[PDB]
Amino acid sequence: QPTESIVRFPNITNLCPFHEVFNATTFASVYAWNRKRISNCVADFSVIYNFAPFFAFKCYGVSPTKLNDLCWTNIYADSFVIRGNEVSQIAPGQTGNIADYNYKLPDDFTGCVIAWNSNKLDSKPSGNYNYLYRLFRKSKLKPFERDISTEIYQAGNKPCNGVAGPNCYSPLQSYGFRPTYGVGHQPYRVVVLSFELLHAPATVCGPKLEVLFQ
Amino acid sequence: QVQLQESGPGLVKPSQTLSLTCTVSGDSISSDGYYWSWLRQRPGKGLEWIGYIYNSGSTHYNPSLNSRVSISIDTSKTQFSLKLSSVTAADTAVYYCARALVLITYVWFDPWGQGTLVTVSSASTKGPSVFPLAPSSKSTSGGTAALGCLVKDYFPEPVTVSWNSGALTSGVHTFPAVLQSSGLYSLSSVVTVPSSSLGTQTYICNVNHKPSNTKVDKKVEPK
Amino acid sequence: NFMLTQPHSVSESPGKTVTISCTGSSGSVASNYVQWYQHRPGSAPTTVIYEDNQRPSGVPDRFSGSIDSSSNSASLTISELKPEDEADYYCQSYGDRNVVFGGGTKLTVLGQPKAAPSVTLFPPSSEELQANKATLVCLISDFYPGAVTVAWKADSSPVKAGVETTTPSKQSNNKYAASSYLSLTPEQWKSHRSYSCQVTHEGSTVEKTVAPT
Ligand SMILES: *[C@@H]1O[C@H](CO[C@@H]2O[C@@H](C)[C@@H](O)[C@@H](O)[C@@H]2O)[C@@H](O[C@@H]2O[C@H](CO)[C@@H](O[C@@H]3O[C@H](CO)[C@@H](O)[C@H](O)[C@@H]3O)[C@H](O)[C@H]2NC(C)=O)[C@H](O)[C@H]1NC(C)=O
Ligand SMILES: *[C@@H]1O[C@H](CO)[C@@H](O)[C@H](O)[C@H]1NC(C)=O
Ligand SMILES: *[C@H]1O[C@H](CO)[C@H](O)[C@H](O)[C@H]1NC(C)=O
Ligand SMILES: [Cl-]
Repeated sequence: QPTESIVRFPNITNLCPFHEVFNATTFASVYAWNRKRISNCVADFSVIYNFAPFFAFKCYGVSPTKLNDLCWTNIYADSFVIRGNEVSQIAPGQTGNIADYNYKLPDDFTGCVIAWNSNKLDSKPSGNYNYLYRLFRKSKLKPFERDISTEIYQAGNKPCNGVAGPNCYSPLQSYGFRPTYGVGHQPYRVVVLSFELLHAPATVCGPKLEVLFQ
Repeated sequence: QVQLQESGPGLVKPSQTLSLTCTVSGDSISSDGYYWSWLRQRPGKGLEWIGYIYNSGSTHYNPSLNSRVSISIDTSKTQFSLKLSSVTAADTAVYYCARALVLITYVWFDPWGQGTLVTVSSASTKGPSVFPLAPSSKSTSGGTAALGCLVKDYFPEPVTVSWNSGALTSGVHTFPAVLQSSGLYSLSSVVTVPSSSLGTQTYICNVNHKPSNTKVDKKVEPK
Repeated sequence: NFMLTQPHSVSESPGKTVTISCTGSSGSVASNYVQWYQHRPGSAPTTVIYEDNQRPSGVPDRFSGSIDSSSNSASLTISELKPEDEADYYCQSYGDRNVVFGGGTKLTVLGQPKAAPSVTLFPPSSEELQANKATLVCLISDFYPGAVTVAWKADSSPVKAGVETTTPSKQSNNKYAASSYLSLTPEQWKSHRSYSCQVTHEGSTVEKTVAPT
């Protein structure tokens, strides 16, 4: 009664461009996290094996053991930079400033989260202030929501009239990454992969597809 | 199911190169997500990863061995091999091959070979001398009798002992070897058999010492 | 770098539950998947748990893996414990660009019933005599616990020279075995009335005798 169609399956030598996501010259600030659609390709993770000294890799809602057998309509790669001690928040069901105000994974999340330390790239001894996160918001984010407003936050009771000051903060904090910090305050690059299967022909398959051609 | 089988020399002279090979059956090596791995277990130690290779030809090896390790895939795609150079006694070990599922930091080894023991030593191989251990019905449940093989004066471990080319398995018991002051090993293998058959059935033990390429097939005659 | 540490040994009685932990240092074990391997002496190692807590088909639900980030540990837990559960168990994961194994834990299932030994004694074969050697073979099996004493006699006198005896080691059935070899010259073998292998276990003694021709 339904169908299963291979009309949009990929050429088996056409590997998903994961490496290009991972060796980007610069990553996004987490408040303005960046998303990349991956499709019409084979999701062979050998292309980023040992690409960096990875810190964490965990999947949610799908088992990594089954991944190479699986097919998807799309993969979404979100990438940003956060503090060492905030990585635990890039997972379902977390709270804290990153999970509440910057990047919120849903409870039914299906995908994986890869993180690595990038001190030697993202921290000047002068201090790299280019990386920011959102410290203040009136409310928590919805799953996969993005917020890039630079409206002055009214902490207290008196309106701020768009001018910062006592109880009126700019809502973005910088990390000021300097190489001498504790790992908790060092920069970690993060990539979140979303695996999507709508009711349509798939366009991404794991490398197990490759065996049929022998 | 995929099945893995090591094979290679029992004995390697110190500072030469260890070469092993894994034969893969029921499957072949390809760019399908799986890596192909060597590990090892040194005596009294635990499991230790060596390295693995993906069909793209990318390799990754243990840092503490990386200089001396080199893994490769045979163009038949049914074998891969390990080379480990400048070995010393500290490389004496049981070497295992395995299939590895590898994604970022997730590596899961499965299935494993049974392992092949590699001994680094300046001594030379000696084959065994095999002697019959002739029937005694003086010790066993009843209509039953024990007979056996004495596998004497060989080096290095291991020896393999089957009975009647593997057709005989119920009752077989191969005892741990003794290590003589000489530096050679000896062990015994015994099988329990029905005494009514002792006249009409031939019992042969098949001793294989792969390190010396020695096979002995000894007929154990009722004395 | 990232290391995983297990206790060297753990033991428990059959039917109870035993836990084997695997504790990280220079790293967070909850950050990367942990596997558990079972390894029985003489056998391929196999998998009891992958991906922190998944069970391959065929592994009973008595095995279960868990992760505890608060104490930076991983745990394998075995319930309804059986004597066949005796093995080394290893945890393994990854960290700092390297595969990482714990050192392994030997599991010992206690409360096993005492079992008396079987002794078989073989005399020198005629062919070994023709090669100017003489070995008497004493095979001891199926005893528990794994402690035996073996003593040899020529006629009635103790023989201490030319004896090689193994220390007991577990068989596939979870009882212990050992063997003892006495080396004579063919002239000694031929010149005594008999030789005797005497095995002692838990205060009891078995003695078997053999004689030329
Ligand atoms: C699977 O691959 C084929 C072709 O593969 C080709 O060869 C490989 C070795 C690589 O070098 C590939 O980069 C390369 O494309 C894909 O089919 C191709 O599709 C395009 C259209 O999208 C075709 O282009 C046409 O070319 C004529 C020539 O004048 C133009 O005038 C047309 O307007 C038109 O654009 C191209 O010819 C075609 N190639 C073949 C051999 O059929 C295919 O898309 C790909 N599969 C998937 C799922 O992506
Ligand atoms: C990122 O990936 C590829 C490597 O093949 C290349 O196009 C690009 O130069 C790389 N970037 C850097 C900074 O090396
Ligand atoms: C199956 O094929 C039909 C065409 O008749 C449609 O594309 C339909 O949406 C397909 N369904 C899936 C799940 O791929
Ligand atoms: Cl004496």
